[PDB]
Amino acid sequence: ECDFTSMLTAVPPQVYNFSRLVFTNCNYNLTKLLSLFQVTEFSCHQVSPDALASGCYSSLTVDYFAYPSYLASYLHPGSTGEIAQYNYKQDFSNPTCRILATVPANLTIPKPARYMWLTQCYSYSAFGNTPLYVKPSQYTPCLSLASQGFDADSQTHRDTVNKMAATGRIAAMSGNLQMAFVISVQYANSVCPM
Amino acid sequence: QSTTEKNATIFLENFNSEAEDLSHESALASWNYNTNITDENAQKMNEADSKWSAFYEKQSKLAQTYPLQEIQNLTIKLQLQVLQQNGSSVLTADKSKRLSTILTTMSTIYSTGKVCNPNNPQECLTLSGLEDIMEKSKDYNQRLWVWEGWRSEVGKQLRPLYEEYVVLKNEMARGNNYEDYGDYWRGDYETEGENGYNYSRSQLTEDVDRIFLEIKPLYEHLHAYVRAKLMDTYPSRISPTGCLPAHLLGDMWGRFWTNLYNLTVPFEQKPNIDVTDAMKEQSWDAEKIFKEAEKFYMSVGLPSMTPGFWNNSMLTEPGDGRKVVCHPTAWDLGKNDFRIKMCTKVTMDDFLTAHHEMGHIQYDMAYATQPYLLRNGANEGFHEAVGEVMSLSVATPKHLKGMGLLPSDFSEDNETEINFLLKQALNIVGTLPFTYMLEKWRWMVFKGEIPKEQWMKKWWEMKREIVGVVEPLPHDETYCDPASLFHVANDYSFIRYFTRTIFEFQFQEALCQIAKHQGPLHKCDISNSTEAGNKLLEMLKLGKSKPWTFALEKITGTKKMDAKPLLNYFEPLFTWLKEQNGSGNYVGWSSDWSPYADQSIKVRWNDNEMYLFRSSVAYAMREYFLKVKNQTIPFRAEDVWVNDVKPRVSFKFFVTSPTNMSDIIPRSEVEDAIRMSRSRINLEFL
Ligand SMILES: *[C@@H]1O[C@H](CO)[C@@H](O[C@@H]2O[C@H](CO)[C@@H](O)[C@H](O)[C@H]2NC(C)=O)[C@H](O)[C@H]1NC(C)=O
Ligand SMILES: *[C@@H]1O[C@H](CO)[C@@H](O[C@@H]2O[C@H](CO)[C@@H](O)[C@H](O)[C@H]2NC(C)=O)[C@H](O)[C@H]1NC(C)=O
Ligand SMILES: *[C@@H]1O[C@H](CO)[C@@H](O[C@@H]2O[C@H](CO)[C@@H](O)[C@H](O)[C@H]2NC(C)=O)[C@H](O)[C@H]1NC(C)=O
Ligand SMILES: *[C@@H]1O[C@H](CO)[C@@H](O[C@@H]2O[C@H](CO)[C@@H](O)[C@H](O)[C@H]2NC(C)=O)[C@H](O)[C@H]1NC(C)=O
Ligand SMILES: *[C@@H]1O[C@H](CO)[C@@H](O)[C@H](O)[C@H]1NC(C)=O
Ligand SMILES: *[C@@H]1O[C@H](CO)[C@@H](O)[C@H](O)[C@H]1NC(C)=O
Ligand SMILES: *[C@@H]1O[C@H](CO)[C@@H](O)[C@H](O)[C@H]1NC(C)=O
Ligand SMILES: *[C@@H]1O[C@H](CO)[C@@H](O)[C@H](O)[C@H]1NC(C)=O
Ligand SMILES: *[C@@H]1O[C@H](CO)[C@@H](O)[C@H](O)[C@H]1NC(C)=O
Ligand SMILES: *[C@@H]1O[C@H](CO)[C@@H](O)[C@H](O)[C@H]1NC(C)=O
Ligand SMILES: *[C@@H]1O[C@H](CO)[C@@H](O)[C@H](O)[C@H]1NC(C)=O
Repeated sequence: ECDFTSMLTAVPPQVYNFSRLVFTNCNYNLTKLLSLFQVTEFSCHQVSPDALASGCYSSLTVDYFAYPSYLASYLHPGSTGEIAQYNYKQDFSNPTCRILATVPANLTIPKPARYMWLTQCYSYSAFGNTPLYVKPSQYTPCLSLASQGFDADSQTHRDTVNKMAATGRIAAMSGNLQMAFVISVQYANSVCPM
Repeated sequence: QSTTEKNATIFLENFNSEAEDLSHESALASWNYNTNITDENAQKMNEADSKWSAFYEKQSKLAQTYPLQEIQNLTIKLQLQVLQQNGSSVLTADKSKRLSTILTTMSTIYSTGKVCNPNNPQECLTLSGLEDIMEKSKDYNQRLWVWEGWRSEVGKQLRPLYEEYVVLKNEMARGNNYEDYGDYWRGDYETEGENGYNYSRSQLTEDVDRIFLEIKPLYEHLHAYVRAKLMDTYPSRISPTGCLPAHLLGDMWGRFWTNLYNLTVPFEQKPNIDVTDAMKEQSWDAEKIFKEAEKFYMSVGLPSMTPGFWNNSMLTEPGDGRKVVCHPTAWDLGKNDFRIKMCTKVTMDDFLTAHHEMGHIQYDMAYATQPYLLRNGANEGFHEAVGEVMSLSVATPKHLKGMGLLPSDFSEDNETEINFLLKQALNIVGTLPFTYMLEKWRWMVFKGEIPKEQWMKKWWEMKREIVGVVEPLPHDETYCDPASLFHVANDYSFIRYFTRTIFEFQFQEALCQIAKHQGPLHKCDISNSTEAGNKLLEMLKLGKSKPWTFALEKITGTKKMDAKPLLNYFEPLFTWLKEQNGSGNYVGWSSDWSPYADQSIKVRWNDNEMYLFRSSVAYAMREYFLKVKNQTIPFRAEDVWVNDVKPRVSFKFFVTSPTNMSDIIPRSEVEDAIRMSRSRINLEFL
């Protein structure tokens, strides 16, 4: 009886501010959760697409955010790009699946203005910059700075007290909304399918 | 942590924060104009440059309040040195304004220079069309009127402008506590250090002098093999023991010898590796060329490109109607923004250019965590050297075979390797004596070791003895032959091309040892070696925050410039050249022969006596060809060339034909014509 409504009735967050659903003591239907969208990727890791819904788990976690599909390659945690460096590092300590989807024009998910993500996050001094890297399954230390948003490319917000800075990039919200889901389960008869 | 240092630290932390924003705006405006050339875009660029210049000048005046002797931190001290440079503000308002007018006149004269044919006045040529002649023609007379034409029109205008340039630049350099403007340029290599890491400005002249004498035995054997080949193309125009005529070297200045390859190829039957047809048979676009370069850098352990690299670069020539000038460049806009501007065709030359440009991007991404002012190469030669090293490895048949661009059964024969190494030396070894002599000349002009009454006298003495090149016609002090080159008329330092070559082969040899290569260096490929790319990356991260001798030791394990790595790379060719020249070819040159020396007449008193003497000779020729040859030839005082002038009145001269400067009138006929008019001319003739 796991609920996915809070995932569908509000505007989705950006990649650096991902939302998290942890389901305990409920029964799920992953087929019903996805048939609503247009899955265009399902790369998994120490699990498989057919075994993802089959199993019974100690706990289940879902992270989700708005994400352009043309940045699909950078969402792998083993990348040296900005998405894994500053926005979202996926934890390979547990079986995880990565789902990229498209929101059909029938689904009434509110859209955001644009896609946003960080290209830099560092502490500054007269001796140079020190990059601040996001930890697996955690949040960037530049979240407080990034919360305000970015309206242009290469726009910087500085925190003059702690001496931190963050730089963002944007992409136009063209056509239907696109999102990304990262599902990680743990091992145990609490969480089961029907 | 003195109050001064504490105060200077707060000052440098506010400047770095504000310079990141303004630099990005200025560079974004400059990119929008260069990829889309319009008048509207040309004003947005100038508005942003004005904002940067206002900010930087105000910050340089604030920086002058922190004395350097009170700063114990080297990172703080290096940033303040950059900001405290005064430049041309040490001159008065009139003198500063005059120096900017001279610099604009000299670059305008160069770029609008136009020469044309003494035998066909209606067809005249600019530099683009004159360089096509010098790079293709095998006609002696055509190459000579193009060579002498460029010097005679362009070079004779810049001589008065260059004499004022030298005086003004020495006043500026002395106002910044240098001996002269050459001492000022040599400060690009000066560093301070504690344990042998210091390097003075006088050390650079000594090191450059010592390396040149080590590469000269190899340059002499290449000079001897090229001279004997040029003697078949131009029979009776070249002495087997003397210098090479300056107008026959394959370009306008003799900087590179690469266009002499068709004349000197060791084995013409065997062709050279070219994979352009393999890229077209597999339908490569320009995107796939840059996707292969990214795979190369990732194979040695270097990062990938940012997402914005692919969306923001200009990798092909646009077809939307935008006007651009195609010249490959890598751009570091700041704020994690890297772009390449390139017009890419599916050829092998563009495949190698892509690897070179992506090497510059990899260096910039490495020192992006340095303070803004230290974000540079260690010296002016490290940046280009890094790009060249990467291109050496990817041009190897071993690398191309692994890419599928060469047949799986491809075998390499030693005659194709000699063809490959000769073509490399026509570029790399041919230009080293050229670069050294020009810097040696400029440095002596700024010192005053050469007075301005002997500028062209010393220029051709040095050409004959350092380069082994002789002028086809004698040039007096109304010429300025150095200034006919782009870098001299545009006020660019030139010794970076010497150092880059030396560092590139030092870097290459270190990395092939780490990659565990067996065999000759020229066959080495560092691809798939993460231990070699990690050793390169520790030097690249430093930027300009350390002495360049310390960054050199990081990768090569030595603190000094060294030419033995260059001589190891060209060792298979040096062995083959000694068998070729060993009756073979004389090795070395004599500074006595010239294309005009055997027809001169020695005459054993100011400049108005010359103009009268040349007209007396010109009249005597014109009458002799009418009363004996029954010809009307309009000889002028411009057809009489005075050379080899001594303080005591003793000079030589010869006559050329009024339309054909290649045709020197024989010494026998000139003597007879003087005897006929000996009465009117009057003077011992030897
Ligand atoms: C090439 O440059 C022209 C000239 O600036 C650009 O045209 C202008 O575009 C801006 C949009 O930022 C408009 O506000 C102006 O009215 C346009 N002016 C003209 C004369 O066209 C053009 O957009 C640029 N092209 C590209 C592909 O960037
Ligand atoms: C950056 O370049 C990519 C090319 O990889 C663009 O991706 C295309 O986006 C459109 C619309 O979203 C799709 O129809 C194409 O299929 C995408 N191409 C590929 C190869 O996937 C992307 O739109 C560009 N981004 C910007 C802001 O210009
Ligand atoms: C670097 O190593 C990779 C493998 O780690 C090489 O890739 C293989 O190359 C062979 C031929 O050399 C091909 O038959 C394989 O299909 C390639 N495999 C993959 C996964 O690409 C690569 O060739 C090496 N590069 C160089 C320059 O030697
Ligand atoms: C390529 O290698 C062959 C060896 O097979 C060389 O041929 C020898 O050349 C030397 C020249 O000193 C002769 O003394 C030998 O008699 C040759 N041997 C044979 C079997 O031909 C050839 O010279 C090499 N080519 C180059 C350009 O170095
Ligand atoms: C899971 O949801 C799908 C979606 O409609 C549905 O067809 C299926 O019957 C559900 N599974 C079970 C066991 O009810
Ligand atoms: C993260 O997103 C949620 C909405 O999903 C929003 O309420 C919250 O303020 C965001 N936090 C930020 C922007 O720091
Ligand atoms: C440092 O700055 C403060 C504030 O402007 C000033 O009072 C102080 O004298 C400065 N110290 C030095 C040594 O410049
Ligand atoms: C210079 O400052 C840096 C950064 O605080 C420090 O690591 C280094 O020890 C300092 N060096 C000296 C000589 O004070
Ligand atoms: C720059 O010029 C000013 C003005 O006289 C002078 O005080 C200062 O010492 C100069 N800077 C250097 C580094 O010599
Ligand atoms: C470094 O300084 C020492 C002593 O001042 C000097 O002997 C040495 O020649 C210098 N090194 C260079 C490369 O100039
Ligand atoms: C050399 O020969 C090739 C092939 O004939 C030709 O394309 C090229 O233009 C020649 N180069 C020169 C400088 O003559």
